[PDB]
Amino acid sequence: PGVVLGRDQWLFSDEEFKPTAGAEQLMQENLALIRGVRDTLQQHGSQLVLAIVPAKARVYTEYLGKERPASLHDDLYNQFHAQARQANVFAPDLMAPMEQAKARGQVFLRTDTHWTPMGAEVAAQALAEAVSRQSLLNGDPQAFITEAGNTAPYKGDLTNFLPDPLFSNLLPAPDNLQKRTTRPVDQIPVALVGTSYSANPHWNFLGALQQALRSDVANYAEDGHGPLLPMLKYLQSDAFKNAAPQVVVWEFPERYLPMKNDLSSFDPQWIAQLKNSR
Repeated sequence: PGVVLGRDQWLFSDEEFKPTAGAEQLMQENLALIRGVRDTLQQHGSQLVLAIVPAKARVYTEYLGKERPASLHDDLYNQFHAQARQANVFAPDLMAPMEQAKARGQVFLRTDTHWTPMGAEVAAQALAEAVSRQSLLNGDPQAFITEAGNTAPYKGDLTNFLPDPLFSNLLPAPDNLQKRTTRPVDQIPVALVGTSYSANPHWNFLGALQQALRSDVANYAEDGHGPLLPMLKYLQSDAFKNAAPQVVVWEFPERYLPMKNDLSSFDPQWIAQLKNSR
């Protein structure tokens, strides 16, 4: 796990660049698992809304440096969407609105892998439009208010992969980060599953979803295990088994599709069920 230098003191995850051995079969395998998850949710009466997060390197190509991503990454976002469609998985396009939103300010942090709070809010709004368009939610709307607090420097997660403290003067300038918190005006109908994009309060993706959906949302995202393991954990949970939500939003950044997931802790019989759900 490493970092790639861009222009103007931008940093990227090399996971958005590196080739992966056996990437084709890994993508196949992950898609079969995603499809099995979709079918499992549907069988419990939950609608899956897959949220494919585009790579920072795809959204900010203008800050690419000398190194460019390998060919695997050229059309990964598009192929993920195409395969999700083949699998009858509902996956609203997040790339077009995030790209539109670059004119307003940064939709990703310069020195960090993650979307900015504004970037996450754009994604939440796109997802909420799609949810409304498909009538996936019923129930009385609940109103939420998001308040913007102070802005302060933020050291990005990628800076720690840089080479050594004798060279601290070479580190890129910290990002700036605006605090944003969401509160209600005053069984949960929506569950959120995903990665640090969803688990980390700094990006306020949960709050942005609550506000955009006009619905309470429960967070089952986790930091540091990729997008699949927290979803499998959720499916095995008492929360899901005893109170399946109307909608599950599954945040799944594109770079994880051709990456291996450690399934060693799961029953192979259950893994088999997921892959063979059709």
